[PDB]
Amino acid sequence: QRNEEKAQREANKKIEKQLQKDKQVYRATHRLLLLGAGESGKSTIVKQMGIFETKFQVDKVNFHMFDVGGQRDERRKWIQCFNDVTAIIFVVASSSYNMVITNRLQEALNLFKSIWNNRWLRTISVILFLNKQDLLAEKVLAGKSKIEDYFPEFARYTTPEDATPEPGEDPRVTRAKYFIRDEFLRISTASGDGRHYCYPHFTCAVDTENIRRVFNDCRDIIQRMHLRQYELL
Amino acid sequence: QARKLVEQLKMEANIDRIKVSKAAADLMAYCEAHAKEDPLLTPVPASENPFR
Amino acid sequence: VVGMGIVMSLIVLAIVFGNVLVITAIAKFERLQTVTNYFITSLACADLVMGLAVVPFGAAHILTKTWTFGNFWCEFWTSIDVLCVTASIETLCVIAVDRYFAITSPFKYQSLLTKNKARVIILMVWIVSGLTSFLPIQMHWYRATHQEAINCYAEETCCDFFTNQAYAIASSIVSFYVPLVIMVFVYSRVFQEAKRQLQKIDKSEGRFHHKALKTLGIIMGTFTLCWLPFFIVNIVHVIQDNLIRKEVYILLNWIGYVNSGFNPLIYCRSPDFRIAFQEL
Amino acid sequence: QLRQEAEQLKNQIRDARKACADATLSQITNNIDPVGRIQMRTRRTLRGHLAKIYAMHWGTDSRLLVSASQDGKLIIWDSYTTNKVHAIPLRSSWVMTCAYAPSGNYVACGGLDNICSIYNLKTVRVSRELAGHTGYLSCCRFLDDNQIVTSSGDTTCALWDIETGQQTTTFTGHTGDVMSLSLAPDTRLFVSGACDASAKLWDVREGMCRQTFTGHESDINAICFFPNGNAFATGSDDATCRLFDLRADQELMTYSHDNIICGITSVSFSKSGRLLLAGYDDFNCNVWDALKADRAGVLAGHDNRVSCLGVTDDGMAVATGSWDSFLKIWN
Ligand SMILES: Nc1nc2c(ncn2[C@@H]2O[C@H](COP(=O)(O)OP(=O)(O)OP(=O)(O)O)[C@@H](O)[C@H]2O)c(=O)[nH]1
Ligand SMILES: CN[C@@H]1CCc2c(ccc(O)c2O)[C@H]1O
Repeated sequence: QRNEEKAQREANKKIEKQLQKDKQVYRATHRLLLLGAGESGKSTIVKQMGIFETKFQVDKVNFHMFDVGGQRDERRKWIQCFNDVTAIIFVVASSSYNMVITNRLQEALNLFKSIWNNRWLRTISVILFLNKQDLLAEKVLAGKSKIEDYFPEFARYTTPEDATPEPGEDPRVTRAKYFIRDEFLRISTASGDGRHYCYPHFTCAVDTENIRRVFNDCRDIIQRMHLRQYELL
Repeated sequence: QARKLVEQLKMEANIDRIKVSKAAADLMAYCEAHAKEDPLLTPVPASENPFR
Repeated sequence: VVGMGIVMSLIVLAIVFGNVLVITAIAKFERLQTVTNYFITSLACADLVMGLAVVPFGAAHILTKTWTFGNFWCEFWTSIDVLCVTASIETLCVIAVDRYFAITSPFKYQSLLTKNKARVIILMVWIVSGLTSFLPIQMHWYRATHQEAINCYAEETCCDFFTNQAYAIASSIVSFYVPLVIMVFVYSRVFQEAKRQLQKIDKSEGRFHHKALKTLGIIMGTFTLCWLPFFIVNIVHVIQDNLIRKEVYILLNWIGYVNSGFNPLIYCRSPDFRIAFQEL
Repeated sequence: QLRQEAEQLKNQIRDARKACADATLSQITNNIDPVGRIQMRTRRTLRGHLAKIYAMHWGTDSRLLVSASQDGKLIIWDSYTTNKVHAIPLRSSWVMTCAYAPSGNYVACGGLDNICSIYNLKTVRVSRELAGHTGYLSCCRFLDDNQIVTSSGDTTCALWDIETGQQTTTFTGHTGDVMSLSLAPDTRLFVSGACDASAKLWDVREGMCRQTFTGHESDINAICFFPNGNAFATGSDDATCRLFDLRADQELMTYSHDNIICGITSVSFSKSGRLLLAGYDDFNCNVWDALKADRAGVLAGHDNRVSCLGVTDDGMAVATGSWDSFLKIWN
C-alpha cells in the first residue's frame, strides 16, 4: 500500500539531502598523486609537509595527497584510475648518475617517458622535483666521477644563456643541474602540445618552500585550463 | 620451480577429451530447449513488464 | 519594395532557426547543462522573442506604411521592443563577469557560482528589463508634448516613436552605456592575464618551442558595431532637434536588431555544441 | 633437462588437443535460424553518484542492486521505483569491486587498500575486515553466507572464512595480475582470467588447477560462465571474445569485427545462453550471437566508457554502468 511508499519517499529524501550536502565538500578539494623512483626521497619530502594519504590546508584551500606504495609491480594497471587528478608530483634523485642499481637516471627518464605518453594521462600536468642537490654538487666538485662517462652527450653541452645561478653556485654545478633539467624538458616538450605541461624545480631536504611551489603550480594549472577552454590561449 | 611446472604439465596431460561435435551439439540442444523462457530473445507483452 | 520583403524574410528565418537549434541542443542533452549554459539559454530566449514578435510586425508596418492594429498593439509592441533589447544586452555583461570570475580567481570560482545564484541573477536581470520597458510605457510617462506628438497619438492608424528628453537618456543609460564599461574593464583584465600566462610559458620552455586578440576583437567588435550608433543618435535627436531624419533612425535601429541573429555564431562555437548539432 | 621435458609435454598436449577437433561449431550451426534484429530501449536511469563507477552486482530478487563509485560511496537502489535504499560511506575512496550476498544480508567491497570489507545490511556497519593480500583487489564473489572468494594483483586467489578472517586455501600459478573471476552455477569450480593472457579452471574443494587455456593475445578483462556450466567466454582488450569448452578443452569460436579496435571491459550471457552482451571502450555495448558470431544489436545510450554490465536472474533486464556516473536499465 501507500504506507511503504511514504517511508520509501522519506528515506530517499534524506539520502538525497545528505548527498547534496556532501557534494559541496567534494567539489572544493584538490587531489594530488605522488610518484618517484627508488630511493628518491618521497617519504622525506612528504613527512616535512596499501595506500597512504595525507591532508593539508594552505591559504584556506583543501589539498589531498596520495602515495601508492603498496604495489611495486613493473607494470601499472592501476594508473588509469588517477585520470581526474589536478596534478602529478614526480620526485627524482638527481645525484644518482653513477649508481648502477643502465644507471638510475636512465630508469627515471624511462619511467617519466612512459608516464607522459599514456592513453589515460593525456591531460594531466606534472610537477617535477629534482631532489638531492647537495649530493650532486659534492659529486661535481670532486673529480672522482665524470658525467660524460655515463652520459656522453654532456661533453658538447653548454650552459643556457637564460639561467639564475645562486652566488654559491660554481660554474660546473650550474651546468650539470641545467643539463639534467634540459634532459627532462626535452622529453616533456616533444610529445604534448598545449594539453599539459611540466614544472621543474630544484629541491633539497632542508628547504620548506615546497607547499608554496605546489600551490602556485596548481593555480597556474587551473588558470591555463580555463584560458584554453575559452580559446584565449 | 621447474619441477613444479613439470608436475603440473604431467597432471594436465592425462585428461579425457570428447569430440568437438558432441560439445557443439550439446550447446545447441541446450540453447534450443531453453529458448522459450528467454524474455530478452522474444519480447514480452507490456502487461507483464515491470519496467514499463 | 519588391526586394525589401525578400531580404527581410531571411532575417526572421535565420533568427528563429539559430535560436531554436541552440535551445533544443541545450535542452535535449544533459552533458551541455552547466552553470555557464544557463545564461546562453536566456540570451537565446530573448533573441527568439525578438525574432518572433518584433521583426515581422515592424517589417509589415514599414511596408504598408500604416499600423492597422489599433492603439493598444502599438504600445504593446514598443514595450516588447524595449524589453527584448534590454534583456538581450544585459546577459552579455553577465557572461563577461562570469568569465572574469572564472579566470581571475580559479580557486574560489566553484564556490562563488551555483545554480541558485545563477537563477536569482537571471530573474533579477529580467525583472530590471521589465521594469525599464513595461512600467513607464504603459503608464504614459514617456510621451512628448509637441503638436506633432499629440496628432500622431490621436491617429489610430499612425504608430510612431516620440519621447521626452529625460526618458531617452535614462533608457539609453540603463540599457547600453552601463554594461559597456563593465565589459571593457573585464575583457582588459582577461587579456592581461592571458598575456602574462603566455609570457610565463615562453620564459619556461622558449628554447624548445594572437588567439586571445582575435577572440576579444570578434566579441567586442560585433556588439559595438551593431549597437553603438543607434544609442548615439537616440540622444542626438533629442538634444538637437531637426538634425536626425526618420529613415536614418529606422536604419540604425534595424542594424541593431540583426545582432540577435549573430549571437549563436559567437557564443556556441564549441566541439560539444558542434557534435550536438551534428546529432540533430 | 627439465625444460626439454616441459616442452615435450606441451607438444604432447597440443597434439592431443588437435586430434579431438572432428568439426567446428560454425559448421554445425549453419542451418539454424538467425536471431534477426534486436533493439533495446532504456527504461530507467539512476542518478546520485558524484564520480565514475567501476562495479555493480544484481540482487537475487532481481529488484535490488548495489554500485560502487570513486567518490567513496556504496548505494543500493530499487530498480522498480528508482528509490535509494542505503548509502554506505567508505573509509578508502579507491574502490574497484563490489558484490551482493545471495541472501541479501551482507554486501562486500574492496579496492586499492588491499582489504575486503563486509557490511551488515540487516542489523549498516562494518562487520569484518579481511587482510593478507599484497596487491589491489580485483574481484570478490560470495560462495555462501560464510565464505567468499577474492582475487588480487599479487597473481593469487584466496578463499576466506568471514567468521574468523582466515584464508582457508590459496591458489597459485598465474604469472600476471588476476583481473576477474566467476563462479559455477553449482559452486564447485571457478575460472580466472589474468594479465598473462591465460585462464585456469580451479577446484574449490581440492585447491588445484585442472585446465589452462591460452587463446588470447593480451590482457584478459572479463569472464563469465555459460548457463549450462560446461563453457565460458572471455573478453580481452584486443577487441576479441572467445568461447571455450571444458570437455573439449579448446576454443570453439571467436567474436570479432573489423570496425572495432577498442578494448573490452565486461561480458555477460543471457538467460537462455543464446545472446552474448559485451561492453567496449568506445562508449557503447554490442550484442552478439553465441551460435553464429553475428552482431544483432547495439546499445549506445552512454556518454563515456562502459565499465560494468549485468543481467538479472530471471532475464528481464540488463543493467550497465559507465564513467559518467549514470546507470541505465535496458529491456
Ligand atoms: N645528505 C642528504 N641526504 C638526503 C637528502 N635528501 C634525501 N636524502 C636521503 O634520503 C634518505 C631518507 O629516506 P627517504 O628519502 O624517505 O627514502 P625512502 O624512504 O626509501 O623513499 P622512497 O625510496 O621514495 O620510497 C636518507 O637516508 C638520505 O640519505 C639530502 O638533501 N641530503
Ligand atoms: C522603437 N525602437 C526602440 C526605440 C527606443 C529604444 C529601443 C531600445 C532600447 C531602449 O532603451 C530604447 O529607448 C528601440 O528598440
